[PDB]
Amino acid sequence: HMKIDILDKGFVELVDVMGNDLSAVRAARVSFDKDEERDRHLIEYLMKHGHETPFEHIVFTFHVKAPIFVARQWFRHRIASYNELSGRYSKLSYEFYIPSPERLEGYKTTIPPERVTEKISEIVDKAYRTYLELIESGVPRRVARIVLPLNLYTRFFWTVNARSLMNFLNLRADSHAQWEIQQYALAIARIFKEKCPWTFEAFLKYAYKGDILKEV
Amino acid sequence: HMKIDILDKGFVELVDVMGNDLSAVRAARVSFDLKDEERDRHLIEYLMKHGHETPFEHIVFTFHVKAPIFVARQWFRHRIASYNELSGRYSKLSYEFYIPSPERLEGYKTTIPPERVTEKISEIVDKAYRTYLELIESGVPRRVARIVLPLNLYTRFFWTVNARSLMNFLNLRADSHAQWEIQQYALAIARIFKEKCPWTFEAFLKYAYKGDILKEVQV
Amino acid sequence: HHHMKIDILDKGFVELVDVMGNDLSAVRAARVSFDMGDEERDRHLIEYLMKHGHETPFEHIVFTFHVKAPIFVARQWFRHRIASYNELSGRYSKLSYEFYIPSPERLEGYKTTIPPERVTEKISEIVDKAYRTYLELIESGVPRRVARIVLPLNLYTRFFWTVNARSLMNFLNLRADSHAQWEIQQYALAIARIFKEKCPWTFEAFLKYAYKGDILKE
Amino acid sequence: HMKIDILDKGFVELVDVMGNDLSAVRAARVSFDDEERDRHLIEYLMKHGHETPFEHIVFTFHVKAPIFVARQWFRHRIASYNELSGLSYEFYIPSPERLEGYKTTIPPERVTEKISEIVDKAYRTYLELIESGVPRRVARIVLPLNLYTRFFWTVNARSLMNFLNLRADSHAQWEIQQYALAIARIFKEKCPWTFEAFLKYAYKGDILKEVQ
Ligand SMILES: Cc1cc2nc3c(=O)[nH]c(=O)nc-3n(C[C@H](O)[C@H](O)[C@H](O)COP(=O)(O)OP(=O)(O)OC[C@H]3O[C@@H](n4cnc5c(N)ncnc54)[C@H](O)[C@@H]3O)c2cc1C
Ligand SMILES: Cc1cc2nc3c(=O)[nH]c(=O)nc-3n(C[C@H](O)[C@H](O)[C@H](O)COP(=O)(O)OP(=O)(O)OC[C@H]3O[C@@H](n4cnc5c(N)ncnc54)[C@H](O)[C@@H]3O)c2cc1C
Ligand SMILES: Cc1cc2nc3c(=O)[nH]c(=O)nc-3n(C[C@H](O)[C@H](O)[C@H](O)COP(=O)(O)OP(=O)(O)OC[C@H]3O[C@@H](n4cnc5c(N)ncnc54)[C@H](O)[C@@H]3O)c2cc1C
Repeated sequence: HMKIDILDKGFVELVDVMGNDLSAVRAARVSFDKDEERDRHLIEYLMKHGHETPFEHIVFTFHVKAPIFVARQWFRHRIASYNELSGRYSKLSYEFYIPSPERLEGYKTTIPPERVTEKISEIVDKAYRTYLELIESGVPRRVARIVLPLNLYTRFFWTVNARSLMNFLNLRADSHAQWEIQQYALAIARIFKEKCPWTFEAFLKYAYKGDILKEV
Repeated sequence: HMKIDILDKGFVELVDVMGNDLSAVRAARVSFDLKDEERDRHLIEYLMKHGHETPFEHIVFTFHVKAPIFVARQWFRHRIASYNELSGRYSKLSYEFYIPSPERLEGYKTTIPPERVTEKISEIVDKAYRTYLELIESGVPRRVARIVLPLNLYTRFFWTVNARSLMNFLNLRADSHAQWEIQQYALAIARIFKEKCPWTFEAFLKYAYKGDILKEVQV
Repeated sequence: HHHMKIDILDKGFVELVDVMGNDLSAVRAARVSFDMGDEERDRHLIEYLMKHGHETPFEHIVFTFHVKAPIFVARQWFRHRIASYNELSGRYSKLSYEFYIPSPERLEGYKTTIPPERVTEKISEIVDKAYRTYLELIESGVPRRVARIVLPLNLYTRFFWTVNARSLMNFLNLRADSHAQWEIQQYALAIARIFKEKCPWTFEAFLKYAYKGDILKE
Repeated sequence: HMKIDILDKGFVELVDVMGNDLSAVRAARVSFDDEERDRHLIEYLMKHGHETPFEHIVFTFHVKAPIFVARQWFRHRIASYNELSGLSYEFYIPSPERLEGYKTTIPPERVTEKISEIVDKAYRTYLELIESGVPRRVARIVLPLNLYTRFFWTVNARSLMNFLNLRADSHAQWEIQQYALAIARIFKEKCPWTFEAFLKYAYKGDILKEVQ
């Protein structure tokens, strides 16, 4: 019931979550068996001192639709669990990330922004037409797809604990990461903030090393 | 809800769980939806049969475990998991020790009665603890004084572990090669696992589990 | 001195950069000792560890590889999380643009409605068009990080991969198999070849007791 | 093998090392191919948080340490461990000077003696139980936490630096601090440039900045 559209056809969707701020408090105290302000104080204490292991007992599963070039950076985060859509279990669709002209406003190019978009669209169509021609002629899908561009969309499930999510955000929710992964990072951050507000607030306050979460 | 007493003062308690069997099915398909039970059960078996283990990483457990240090050290060898042990600058410590029952000790041919061995362990534990307390009342900080305490001191921890890594744990620990004490804990972890993810556990036993005991000892 | 290089596909390769240890590193680890090789007894322990799934000692043998592979290969490769990766960026060295074009013979096998040579040619033409589009966008002032999204998945990349023998055996179980894509198998055959050269007892034990694929036995 | 003695019977010893500072440089450039240029890149990587190249430097240590120390140590998950299975029996007895600092009600030499006495009683009880036919992995449970153990530890430089951030610090117990200083000494000998860069840019502990 929480879904954020990203880019032209992408999204981040929350699938499941185990626990909440109090799950890191329980883990830190090692107690299954109310005081809101002392609980927050502890969450703040854990964050400013680098006792990050309690945040490992807060887990999220997201469903992400993202271009391959985004997914390749994302998948470098080893301390998480990934499953990528494979034709073997469910149907594949072929969709592509076409940047908006606004996205290239910033840079001062020889060719109008809209012409850049159009050239990217053109390649997508030619590459996808060639892929289909190869399929129809008997080249297996696994071989034919190597002509498709890096802006082809993929989907995956990503299960990650809050600790690893904070590291993800430190590296990706930053103005040095490419813009496409920043947008996904912002969405990940919003969901995390909704489910674990005290942890998120303590994170921004003490640990967060980036910039874009302190603006937008 | 779920708590199982283990040994003389130990337990395994379920704190939380994310997902169920269908969490693995949804991860393998990569969709968050048109349920079909026979279809979804076949898929679980399929995955386990052909070693496609990764979808099982999207089921996650947190357990609260009370166990002796010698058990905890064997346990903490499982690195693909999250641990938090009671310290406690955060909460209060108490001092209880595991004393094997005479029944635990019969089967061994010893030169003295099993109960005598119980008595001797109890006595040395009592002396060690008394010395500890003695050192504390003298001004010796706890972190120093505690090094005289024996390996059968109970500790507590939270353990967050996904179902794949939990299956690896059970392969190693729910098995007659493991020490009897950690076997007991692994049987309790297996019962909770089965209760929460019955189809995966059944598929695990049928296709993947390399230990002996779970296919003999119910639950 | 450790150095080996095996050429893979048209332009790819797998190059051995360094190795820590040898078969006896696993024996030393298992015994917590400095034994140096009693050969009967050390080999028997290697088989023993391998047979019974006691693989932790094999973690103390470590390889660093330099791999040049198409992006579609590197993506499946990088799914192996218990390992260390560093991929070529332009911040520290020269970026090159080369692409994997399969051969006719690779495309025989399948009963295609056009000759395999024409399939190869069609792939070359669309790759060429994408690349020229990439270069035209760069010349127009488009940042490389944006322009590059039109490049296809057969673009070669390079990376360093550091990985322990245990995780490498798991890599070979999954990738050295007649179900993996052919290009994947080729790379897994080169990794295997080096592993065998450097840890022959571990490798032979792996084949006998633990190896789950089919192509390494061939 | 570089071997440093720690505590009364402990040690850290280097078993093997893969690479050196240049391994991180090669990893960063992704190339199997000028000393100050290379030192500059090391500092750059560390300064800008590009730590992954330091994962391609690997060490194997042989450590003899008390169990209370080994438990803290084994908490570091991004490493490979093999512990001695089956054995010898030695115990760490804190020196008097270790126990000076706090006002105690008895002299620190007495406290040391009290530790030693209870250690001997416990070990004596362990030996009687084995003598009686009690299996060793049951009998051993009466032995105290200051029993020494031995393990091999294979760890990369990046994870080594996280371990030093946490253990080579005034907040860790004095004993693991001693082992961390020794691990640091060896790391610095084998990777002087990575280690200097680490202190100057990434290291969040205190003691390594003033304990040479
Ligand atoms: C300024 C900068 C420039 C970069 N340039 C490049 C480049 O050119 N090429 C390139 O490939 N990458 C580069 N990177 C790294 C790139 O960002 C990776 O995609 C990403 O950093 C992987 O992040 P991680 O290892 O922190 O996360 P994860 O893989 O999730 O690991 C999480 C944390 O666990 C620890 N960890 C996990 N596994 C290990 C392990 N095996 N050994 C030691 N510690 C471990 C680390 O401490 C890490 O902080 C660069 C990073 C930065 C910050
Ligand atoms: C002064 C001090 C006081 C302490 N007090 C306590 C206490 O009260 N209770 C207690 O249990 N422990 C305590 N510890 C131990 C501490 O909590 C850590 O378990 C230990 O220091 C290992 O740290 P690590 O998790 O960074 O190292 P590793 O386990 O090697 O991990 C290294 C890096 O990998 C990443 N990583 C690895 N695995 C995961 C994962 N599963 N999820 C997310 N990220 C991961 C992290 O980013 C981390 O930086 C204490 C330690 C110190 C030094
Ligand atoms: C009967 C028995 C006897 C034992 N005897 C000894 C002994 O004498 N000495 C001793 O030290 N220990 C001993 N152990 C502990 C044992 O060696 C393992 O450390 C423990 O069982 C954890 O198993 P694991 O590494 O598979 O689990 P985890 O550590 O959770 O790992 C799960 C899986 O993830 C992967 N993985 C995680 N980290 C790495 C890594 N760095 N490299 C490669 N793969 C990785 C592996 O594929 C592994 O199977 C014993 C255990 C048992 C059950």
